[PDB]
Amino acid sequence: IIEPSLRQLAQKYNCDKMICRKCYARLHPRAVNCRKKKCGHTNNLRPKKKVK
Amino acid sequence: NKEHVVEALRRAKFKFPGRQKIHISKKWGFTKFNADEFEDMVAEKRLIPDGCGVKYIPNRGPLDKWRALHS
Amino acid sequence: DRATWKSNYFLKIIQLLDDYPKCFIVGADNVGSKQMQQIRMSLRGKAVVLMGKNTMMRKAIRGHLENNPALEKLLPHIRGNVGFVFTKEDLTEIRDMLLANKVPAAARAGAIAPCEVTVPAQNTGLGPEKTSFFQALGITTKISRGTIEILSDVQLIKTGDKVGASEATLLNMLNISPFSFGLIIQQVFDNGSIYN
Amino acid sequence: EIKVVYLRCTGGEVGATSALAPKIGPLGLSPKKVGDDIAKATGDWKGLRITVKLTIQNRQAQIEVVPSASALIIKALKEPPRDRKKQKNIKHSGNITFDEIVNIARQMRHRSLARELSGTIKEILGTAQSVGCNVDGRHPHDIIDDINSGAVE
Amino acid sequence: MKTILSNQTVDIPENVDISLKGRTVIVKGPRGTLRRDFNHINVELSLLGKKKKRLRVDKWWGNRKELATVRTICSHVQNMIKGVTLGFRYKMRSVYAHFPINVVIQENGSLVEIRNFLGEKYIRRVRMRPGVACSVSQAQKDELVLEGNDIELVSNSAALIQQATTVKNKDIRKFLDGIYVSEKGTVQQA
RNA sequence: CAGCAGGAUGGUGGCCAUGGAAGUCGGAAUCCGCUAAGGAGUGUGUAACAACUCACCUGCCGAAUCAACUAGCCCUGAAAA
Ligand SMILES: [Mg+2]
Ligand SMILES: [Zn+2]
Repeated sequence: IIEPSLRQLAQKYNCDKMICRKCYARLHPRAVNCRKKKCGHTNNLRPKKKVK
Repeated sequence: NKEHVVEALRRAKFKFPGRQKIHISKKWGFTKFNADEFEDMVAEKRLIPDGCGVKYIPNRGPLDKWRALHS
Repeated sequence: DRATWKSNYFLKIIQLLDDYPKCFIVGADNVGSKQMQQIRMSLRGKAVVLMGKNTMMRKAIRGHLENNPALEKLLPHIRGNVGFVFTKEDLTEIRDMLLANKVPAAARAGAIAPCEVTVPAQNTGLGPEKTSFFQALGITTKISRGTIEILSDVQLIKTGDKVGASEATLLNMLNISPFSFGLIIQQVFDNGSIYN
Repeated sequence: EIKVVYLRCTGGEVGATSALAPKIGPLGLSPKKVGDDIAKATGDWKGLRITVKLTIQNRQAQIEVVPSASALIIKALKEPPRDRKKQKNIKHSGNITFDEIVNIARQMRHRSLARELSGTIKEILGTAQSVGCNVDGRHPHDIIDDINSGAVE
Repeated sequence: MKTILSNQTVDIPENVDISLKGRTVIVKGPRGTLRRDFNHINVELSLLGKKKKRLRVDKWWGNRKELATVRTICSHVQNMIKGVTLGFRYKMRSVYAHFPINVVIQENGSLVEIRNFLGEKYIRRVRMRPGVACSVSQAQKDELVLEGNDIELVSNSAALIQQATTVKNKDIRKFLDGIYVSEKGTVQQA
């Protein structure tokens, strides 16, 4: 039902991110500070929860 | 182990109010003596180790302690 | 770390100024990890290894510019990494005999081809597959009773022509390799002399 | 037809599921008789998967034993092996005899992939630390324990 | 602090002759001309040499906030030369699991209808930017190739059909659909 | 100091070990021996390896990194009829 390469292509734009602990935004995976202002460029970051 | 006491006290700073500072002394242990001076004086037998502390010997007391230190 | 063998060359510098007056000045391309290998039995006592870094490629050689002092011209010579694998005995047959133990490659997209590539007259040893790799590039391959055989001796890369990427599957399906990989000896330097 | 084949036989341990069908099987000779006589030709290892070489000839396949030095380390270290139970914290240890440094040499000279009896004092320590034993400290302590204070040729 | 001088230069190959009147540059060559005006940045563009073989840009008396403007014009100029000599070709695939994605081009390369996305009968009348000529690929099952010269008109219109087709109210770790972008490339090759 | 870069295991396929694992699985351990290069692997892969890259090291150019003072202003912190 699906090719695991095009699927590797669609994990990149949706499921490899880094999330702030304060404003729940979605950052590019190699990032250290949030690009927003309503959290103050906070350095609390997590990975996005992988599928169960 | 010096780079884990700044980290322990950086956390202890979140229970007290106000503002306080972390300072590394220039002494040796829980004494009132300096850093380098301590081993040349113990070596010339002016100070005596007593567990957590140390006693100071002057040149003032009577002589029989001196003889009980050298002999 | 980055402090530990940094100070031990400028003690072990001179151990080879005064000993070994003869080098084969080899030019460093594709010194591999799988293809410098099946060689041992020509080179037993004619050779050495020791350090070398570009960071003192200057400093300790100018510190050495003083014993036999006509000693400058190597630096416009090595345009890259060129290792001076020493030798001791022969004048001409170690310039020669490093030719007889090398083992070639899998047909790879990624090397350079300076000379002619030949493709043999041989079957592939397989069944009904896709002939578009032979019939779009210009090679006569036809289905031959299950097997696929190279019909005519079609050459791919002639003398001094670059390697195309999608033209490796014919020799890879034959498991037969164009030329012998390994390491190339480049220059000569003997006792105040140079060649080209 | 001469085909020296690599097999990983389980030595003196008669195996349950061996690795003989995708390697020797499609030739025509049966590897079921040989897997037992090879463990018989091993005998007193019984623990160790010393790899046994087999050379397929036109008549049959022969048996050859390939000696080591790190399995002569397991010869110098004679511990009880374990059964099928296969429980962790297994890594053996002990004391290697200084004349077993001599005698592991006198069987790692047929291979001869090293230097002589005084050039034997690394082989029984620096892989012996990954198999599990030390002669009074690892190779770093047996630096000053072995540097030029010996009496062994 | 105040840094006194910072500059950067660009070499130009000789299939292209460039000039500038004031601050807006024009670059013409094999595929057409492009003009881009830099009148909000306040730098000095100098064009040294007979035959005009390279360019140089300066900025006197600038802080950290405007030493950034030395390189990010050299980039929009190397992109100005590439979009005239070579020209851009964005290739983008089309992931679908169960329903068929239908893709149809209206207006000879200047409009895209999209049908049958997640079973939605709602067609998406996506318009391009003037400058970009789309196409269905060849020698591939599902693929679009967008072609053009200006990269700014190419990539934004490429991301439009990437954001036109999204997923409402559900997972996007499981519902992975859409026309995604695969490879950024040029028309012809050096 | 970033990367348009040439590649990482002939003893062994560790010991006892997983049915099959060779580093790609579990365990006291963790080394020095042509070793500019040991890691019984940071890791993918494979029923196992095979095939790969990398911690550490080897090619091309004209000046940087780790914490810590909240040290000054600026912002988030900061909800009314
Ligand atoms: Mg719902
Ligand atoms: Zn945030």
